[PDB]
Amino acid sequence: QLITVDEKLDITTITGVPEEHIKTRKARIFVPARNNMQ
Amino acid sequence: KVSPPKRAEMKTSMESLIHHFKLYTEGYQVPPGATYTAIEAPKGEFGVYLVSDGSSRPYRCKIKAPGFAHLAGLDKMSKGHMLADVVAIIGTQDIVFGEVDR
Amino acid sequence: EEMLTNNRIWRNRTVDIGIVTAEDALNYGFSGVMLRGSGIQWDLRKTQPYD
Amino acid sequence: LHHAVIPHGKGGRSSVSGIVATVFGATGFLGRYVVNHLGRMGSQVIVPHRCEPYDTMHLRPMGDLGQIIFMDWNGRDKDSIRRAVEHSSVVINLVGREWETQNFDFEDVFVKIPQAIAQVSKEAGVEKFIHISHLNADIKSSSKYLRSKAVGEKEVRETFPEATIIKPAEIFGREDRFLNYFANIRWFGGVPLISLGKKTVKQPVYIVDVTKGIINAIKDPDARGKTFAFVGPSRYLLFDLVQYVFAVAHRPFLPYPLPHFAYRWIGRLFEISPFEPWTTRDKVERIHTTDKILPHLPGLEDLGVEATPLELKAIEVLRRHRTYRWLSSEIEDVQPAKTIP
Amino acid sequence: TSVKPIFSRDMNEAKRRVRELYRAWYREVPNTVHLFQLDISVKQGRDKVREMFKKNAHITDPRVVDLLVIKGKMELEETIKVWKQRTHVMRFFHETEAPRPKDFLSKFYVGHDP
Amino acid sequence: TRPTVRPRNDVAHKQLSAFGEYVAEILPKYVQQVQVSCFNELEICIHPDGVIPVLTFLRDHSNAQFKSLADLTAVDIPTRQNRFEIVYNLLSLRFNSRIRVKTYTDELTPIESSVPVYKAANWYEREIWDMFGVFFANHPDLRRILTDYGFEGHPFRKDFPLSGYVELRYDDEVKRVVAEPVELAQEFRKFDLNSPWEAFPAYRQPP
Amino acid sequence: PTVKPPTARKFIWTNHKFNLSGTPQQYVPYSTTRKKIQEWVPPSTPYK
Amino acid sequence: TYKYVNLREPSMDMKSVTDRAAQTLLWTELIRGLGMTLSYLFREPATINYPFEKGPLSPRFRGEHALRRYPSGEERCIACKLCEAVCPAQAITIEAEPRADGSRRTTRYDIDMTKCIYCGFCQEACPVDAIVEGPNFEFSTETHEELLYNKEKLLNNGDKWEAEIAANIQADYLYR
Amino acid sequence: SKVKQDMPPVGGYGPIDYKRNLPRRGLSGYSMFAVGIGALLFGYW
Amino acid sequence: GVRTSPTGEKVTHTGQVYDDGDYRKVRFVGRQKEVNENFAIDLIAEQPVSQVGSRVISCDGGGGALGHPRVYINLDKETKTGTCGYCGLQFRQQH
Amino acid sequence: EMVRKCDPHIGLLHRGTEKLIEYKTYLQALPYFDRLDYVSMMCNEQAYSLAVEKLLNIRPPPRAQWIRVLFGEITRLLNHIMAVTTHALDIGAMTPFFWMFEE
Amino acid sequence: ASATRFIQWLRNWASGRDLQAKLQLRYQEISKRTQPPPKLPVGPSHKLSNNYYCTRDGRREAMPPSIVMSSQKKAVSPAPPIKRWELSQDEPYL
Amino acid sequence: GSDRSRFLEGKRAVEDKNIGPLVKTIMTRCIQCTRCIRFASEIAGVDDLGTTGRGNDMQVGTYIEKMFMSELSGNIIDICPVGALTSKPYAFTARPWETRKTESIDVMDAVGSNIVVSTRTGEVMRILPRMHEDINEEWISDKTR
Amino acid sequence: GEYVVAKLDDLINWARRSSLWPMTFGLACCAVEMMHMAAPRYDMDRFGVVFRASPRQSDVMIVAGTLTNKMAPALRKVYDQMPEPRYVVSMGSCANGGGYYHYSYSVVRGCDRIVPVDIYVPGCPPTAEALLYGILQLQKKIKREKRLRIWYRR
Ligand SMILES: CCCCCCCCCCCCCCCCCC(=O)OC[C@H](COP(=O)([O-])OCC[N+](C)(C)C)OC(=O)CCCCCCCCCCCCCCCCC
Ligand SMILES: CCCCCCCCCCCCCCCCCC(=O)OC[C@H](COP(=O)(O)OCCN)OC(=O)CCCCCCCCCCCCCCCCC
Ligand SMILES: NC(=O)C1=CN([C@@H]2O[C@H](COP(=O)(O)OP(=O)(O)OC[C@H]3O[C@@H](n4cnc5c(N)ncnc54)[C@H](OP(=O)(O)O)[C@@H]3O)[C@@H](O)[C@H]2O)C=CC1
Ligand code: SF4
Ligand code: SF4
Ligand code: SF4
Ligand code: SF4
Ligand code: SF4
Ligand SMILES: [K+]
Ligand SMILES: [Zn+2]
Repeated sequence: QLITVDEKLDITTITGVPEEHIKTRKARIFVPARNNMQ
Repeated sequence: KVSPPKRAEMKTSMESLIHHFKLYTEGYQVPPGATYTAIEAPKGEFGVYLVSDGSSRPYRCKIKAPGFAHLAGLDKMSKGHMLADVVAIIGTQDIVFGEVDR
Repeated sequence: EEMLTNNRIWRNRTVDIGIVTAEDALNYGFSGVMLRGSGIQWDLRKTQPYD
Repeated sequence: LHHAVIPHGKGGRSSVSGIVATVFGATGFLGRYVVNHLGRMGSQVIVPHRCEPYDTMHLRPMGDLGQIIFMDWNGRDKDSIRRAVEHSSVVINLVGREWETQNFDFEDVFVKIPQAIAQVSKEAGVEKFIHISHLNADIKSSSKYLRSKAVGEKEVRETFPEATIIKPAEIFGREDRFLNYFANIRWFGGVPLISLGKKTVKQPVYIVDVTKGIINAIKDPDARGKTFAFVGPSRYLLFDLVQYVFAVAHRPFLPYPLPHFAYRWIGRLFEISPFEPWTTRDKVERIHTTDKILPHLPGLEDLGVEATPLELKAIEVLRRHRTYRWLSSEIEDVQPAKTIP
Repeated sequence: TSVKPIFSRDMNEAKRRVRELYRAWYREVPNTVHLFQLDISVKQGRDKVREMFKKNAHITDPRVVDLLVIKGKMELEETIKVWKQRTHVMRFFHETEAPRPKDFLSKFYVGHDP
Repeated sequence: TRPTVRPRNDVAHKQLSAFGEYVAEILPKYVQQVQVSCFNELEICIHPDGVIPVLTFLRDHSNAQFKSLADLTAVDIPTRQNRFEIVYNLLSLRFNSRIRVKTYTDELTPIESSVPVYKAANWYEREIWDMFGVFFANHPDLRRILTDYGFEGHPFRKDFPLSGYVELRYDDEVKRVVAEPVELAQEFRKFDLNSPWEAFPAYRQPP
Repeated sequence: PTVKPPTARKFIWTNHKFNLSGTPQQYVPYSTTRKKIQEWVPPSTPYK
Repeated sequence: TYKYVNLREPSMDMKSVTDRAAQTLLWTELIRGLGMTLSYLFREPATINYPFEKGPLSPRFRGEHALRRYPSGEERCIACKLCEAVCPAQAITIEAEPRADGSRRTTRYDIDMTKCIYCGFCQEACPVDAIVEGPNFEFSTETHEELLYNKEKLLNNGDKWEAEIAANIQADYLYR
Repeated sequence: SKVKQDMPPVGGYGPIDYKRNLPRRGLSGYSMFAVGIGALLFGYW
Repeated sequence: GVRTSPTGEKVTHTGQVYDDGDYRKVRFVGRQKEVNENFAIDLIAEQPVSQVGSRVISCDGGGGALGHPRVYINLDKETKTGTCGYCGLQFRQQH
Repeated sequence: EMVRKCDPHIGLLHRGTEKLIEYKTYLQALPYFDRLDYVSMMCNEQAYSLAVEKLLNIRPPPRAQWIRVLFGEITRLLNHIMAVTTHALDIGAMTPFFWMFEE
Repeated sequence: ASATRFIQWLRNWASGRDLQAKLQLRYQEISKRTQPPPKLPVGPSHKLSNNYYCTRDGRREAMPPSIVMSSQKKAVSPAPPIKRWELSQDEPYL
Repeated sequence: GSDRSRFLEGKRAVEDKNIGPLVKTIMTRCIQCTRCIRFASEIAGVDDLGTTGRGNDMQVGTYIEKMFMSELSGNIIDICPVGALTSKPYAFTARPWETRKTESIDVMDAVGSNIVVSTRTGEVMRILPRMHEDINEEWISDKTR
Repeated sequence: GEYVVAKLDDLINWARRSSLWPMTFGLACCAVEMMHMAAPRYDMDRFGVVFRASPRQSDVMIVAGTLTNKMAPALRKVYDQMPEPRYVVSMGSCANGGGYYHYSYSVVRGCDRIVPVDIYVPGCPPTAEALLYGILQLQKKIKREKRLRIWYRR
């Protein structure tokens, strides 16, 4: 039977990543530019 | 476009040089798909579940080692035996931990 | 084989050691000689030939 | 800074600390911790060694590839000292014996060799020089070991005026000749002590405290031309200390007084070994020398190091001296020794 | 927003599992120090257990809590059965880590990392 | 029969297609997709609730008899809402045939353990938990199998770095092996190999 | 090689050396590239 | 087809039964096994007398790497970096620039011999036969750092071993 | 020039054994036992 | 030609030499600096320039399949020589 | 000496082979298969080659297929010598290992 | 091969075989270590005409999977039942 | 294309031409696409490039000794599909697969041209244009490059 | 004085290098070529090299294969349990410097992060003959030890 969970998905505590490389990182989401040589 | 040309051809023919250059840098692209392929290896059924995303690098490559399942049955096969018998049961399963552990 | 097959010491160390039934071998995921030892007639070179 | 000595990385094995250090006497007790702490952060360490190469093997895993460099040297050969120090930014002198051999006496190891290193290091243009002396170094001391330390400490001062001089108390650690020394007396039954160990006070200091203090002096610009006294946090009566050593080791303690004269006779009998003496007359004098109190000198605290109590680390050293029956006793099972407030 | 539970249907159920795990970890420390011949004290080990529980006190997903308890139980089983070695038990204390200052100036001196 | 082109076997393609719709007809509660590849491999894609019913039917049904679990693995696809694809590769000795069964799950959702269907699954599911973090419910003895004791993270996840986060060495001071943040003397060199020109039109995705 | 000698080249070693590891002739690695970034060298005269 | 390895019912005639009782009591099959190792005792052993005798190798053998030259003495390597791209172990590191005469040549060519898997892919990828795996297999060292080859080391290997390298390439290039 | 590559000899290779060959040896059980008792009786005598 | 710097350290064919004050030369103390003394830049300049009759010549480096990929070199510019981009041999159109 | 439970702890030779392969081209990944069952090298290569050939939809020439079966069976002999003789060696019969490792 | 006749006899009797016919040490029956050069053949695609790559391109004839069912009459089995193996006539019982 | 050759003749060889210190020309690699000619005339507004001769011997170039030194000259390297026109400063230093691409912005002027900074092993290797329809399209100035 | 200790080194060195007992310790692929060095063609036993399973009765550790993080504490343990003098031979790329798993999250990048190494044998795997070259190189290292000469001059 399904339960009602009412919070944003956070898996940071169960990913095994060190604290430094979660809070101090800055991720860039982008579509790569076309390599101008081709 | 899959197998590299002969060295003599690569040093004479423009197409051969291009394909040699590209096969040893990018490699051949593989059409998207997934296969489980197996053989009668000396230790048992050895298979790979190989996933291609269309690029020249495999996306996933799960390796099926027969020794993985054989070793998992070691406790089952050893019921009611002594220390020296388990030494024999490990041998009769023919285990190499390069394939078991990967 | 002149050293092992008929040797009573060898046979004492191997006969009735680690018996596995045919049904257990299949359900446990065994293959190769771990199946054929129990009588399961199966060899991928015969049933699913390659090359 | 030359571009190749500018620090890089996050301070790990593969980083670059910028320190190029020549450690003389790195193959002994204190040396292995100093080299370990330099290699941890990615320093270039030159280890000039006198012993057989097999006896330096424990140093190899301490640095990334290329970071530990071994050279031969002779304490009397000043050419072999320039080779080892002339590319360095700091030179660390840890040379010393607790006994005199047929070839080197206390003057050799505590005066002539320290002076030669400093004089050659000065000529090579070495920026920094760290010299280890002794808390109880004194010209008027009954121990000739300590008399040479005083002469050598002064000589290194004129030769290399900007040298950091460190004066540790007795150091305890896994490979020390201190806690191990007392624990080994069990092989003779009772534990002989001058005046029953009721007349001597000691302030032993942990090996890692000394090592961290040395490493912080290299990096601290204000440690130049200074003299430091590295002492532990608590002062003990010798009898209380040695009794505590036997409690942590769980060995039966049978103290009995031995007069000063008769217990030099035993010290003279052990000096006859052509090997490493089990004890010497000078060792007897040092062990029974009261540790000095030198408030005018900065201590470990002035180098950012917080001294480690003997109670936290005694079991680390003395567990191997227990029998099977007592190997697994916890740290709490033995009450701390009485301290001198 | 209706998802399949792992064990606990809500936070109150999950928290009971947390306390059952904490008791098991609390009771096991004296044996771990005795069995592994650790030089730390029973207090030091129990403080470390508290520290590991305290860093996850902000979770409010019963599923995330259940996975943490699942991993905690597995973590305890390795210790009790001495599958872990002393090196694995002492990895919680980072004894060879040189402390990394956390203020702006100290970081600014040492490098570019924020 | 062109020498360099793999021959196409259509009798098997028809046979696998027939059995594929046979499975879908019998188990409409769970089967979401059935497909056959150009090299003749049948895949059944099912709802995760149907792991035990589908696998049990395939093992026991007289017209299936997939008695051997060849392989049980997972694939991580971060772009999906359910990133983990769980893949069962089954073998039928009786009908000399293979079938693949696929389901899905995410980080926080468990999957029923198939150990009751195939005892071979015991270690496969431990490997999937160890390397991907997918929890299997009612598993007899679930715990890491391949990674080091105390290892944190699930290495085969695409967002786990290749060299991990920590590394080991022997420290003489503490007289033991210690773990420290990973630093590499030579960073792994990332190569951008993909050609900017489409290779396989037949697989082109509509815009 | 008495019957079928190797082809001669002016760059081939005329003197074979055995394994020199553990001797003063041992190979020591080093980077073979030149300095990448050139630092600014301040003037030699005071103006300030 | 298949055969049975162990499915034979032994005969029960008093001669066969008496034969097996003799086997059990007189140890005849254990004596027979002693005959085999006795026969080996009087065979010439297969041991070669290393290092005065060597094991046989072929011209394809994959050993220590070396950078080759043209007969003029010019380097063959043109810094194409195909070997660096194909290296499964990422054991090759290259930097290049125009030489003083404009030639395309490397300024760095490192092989980390403790990363290398001695797979020979680099010499397959090279279009000019610059990098090869020579026939030398006896170059164990006393330090790790001695196995991190730079360009000077590899060029010396080429000059050291060129006489043999050329003869092996001559014997096998027609299979390539 | 004609193609030259590693090939079998034109006629093919000679036969290759593979079947188990463990030859029979020794004397009957009766003969072995008879020799032993004959030895014993002479020993006793 | 292999040169020695004022510090005495040999200069490699890539121009590398630890400058005076670089601690990294301690790695050579008690050992040696591996330097190849057959500078390819020097050796190729000793080859004679080959006079040919055609406007275009091809170079495979010699040895057929054992050389380099076959290229073709234009020789219309009479102020300079045609150089092979693989092996560095020079060619010249004779009148 | 009676065994009441066997608990095989593996991973002492786990080397993230499967994760490493994702960072390689198809050719670059082939040598990883030599080092799995490192007694049966050429058979592991064959299994991986068949999977890639199947995905590529190409066919190796007849001679290569015969060389593959030839060396696959030579490889099977290498495996079974190692399997049987090391199995005998563990059980105490050390001599066959020496006779058959010369083969 | 250098063993004397008496020793040849002795190890033949002890082993129960004729060991000399099948020695495990190799002598001069092996191939010479210097061979003549090969001249290897070329493949089917080495033609000057009627050889367009688009008629022999295996990768481009690969197609995506056929969707049999997507949730977006007689019973069948995956294949015909396997035939029962027959016993060997070469040597049925080892 | 096909995977092999059936050309059994000798190849054309063309002499090289100097057009300044920024663009190296290996004109034997030219495939006569005329992109460079059109870019120079239309985008750079410079009419120095063109074809001379005809047939197989048609040669792209300037005819006379002349340097193509526009502020937009370096862009002909990008639009040339082959290695006929390449960057002299960049020559031989890297290969495309091994570069890391950092998408950044140019500060040589106030136009804010979008660029890709190619790096390798911690070193800046070259600067490439980044397409932005509303700023620099797919070109950058020579100074930016 | 000098003459007596000089001969005494020659004697203890000769005995130690003529009687080298490696630990029965192999890790992966390279252990197969270690077996081939014990096999008849090379016969390590003829040099006086004899495998013994117990660390207490072993002089040399041949690290033959990949060292994982999980295995690393065990390898250090059995090394520490060898009596001295003891030697370590690093065999193959994996042991030498991680090799083809150098960038793996679970592999120690060279066994010399865990133990001191006397000899590094390159190859993947080194041939049986190459390992025999390394063992004989270790013997010649032991032939040069100067334990008593240095002791005499202390
Ligand atoms: C079947 C029976 C066979 C018996 C065979 C017995 C061996 C016969 C060969 C003997 C040759 C001499 C062996 C010397 C080996 C010493 C060990 C060694 O190498 O250590 C290096 C040490 C050198 O150590 P070191 O001083 O340089 O430094 C040690 C400190 N670290 C580790 C930090 C470097 O040698 C010595 O200390 C002294 C050498 C003595 C040589 C002469 C032997 C006299 C020993 C007497 C000991 C006193 C107790 C009496 C014991 C009874 C004696 C019979
Ligand atoms: C006039 C009236 C006369 C009255 C007296 C007449 C008596 C004559 C008949 C007596 C019987 C003769 C045999 C006596 C010897 C003992 C026989 C024996 O015990 O053999 C049986 C034993 C077990 O064999 P097994 O088949 O496994 O067990 C039975 C199965 N349930 O088998 C074994 O022992 C197995 C041994 C394994 C270990 C063997 C290793 C060494 C083998 C080589 C040694 C060869 C002999 C060397 C003799 C040296 C003498 C100096
Ligand atoms: N309790 C303590 O440990 C205290 C130590 N100190 C001082 O700290 C320094 C190191 O202490 P510790 O490390 O315990 O001393 P150790 O004896 O443990 O090591 C001393 C070092 O000096 C070297 N050495 C000794 N004599 C000579 C010589 N004649 N020629 C060349 N090298 C020589 C040794 O090299 P080899 O190994 O080759 O002989 C060794 O590496 C010494 O100066 C000591 O006096 C000060 C206060 C207390
Ligand atoms: S042999 Fe293989 S692993 Fe070694 S350098 Fe060449 S390509 Fe790289
Ligand atoms: S060695 Fe060969 S493949 Fe490698 S960069 Fe040089 S020319 Fe290219
Ligand atoms: S852009 Fe390049 S290929 Fe096209 S005409 Fe100009 S030089 Fe030739
Ligand atoms: S890389 Fe392109 S332009 Fe350069 S030679 Fe090859 S095909 Fe021609
Ligand atoms: S070095 Fe090579 S052969 Fe040895 S274990 Fe590693 S991969 Fe296997
Ligand atoms: K271009
Ligand atoms: Zn050329």
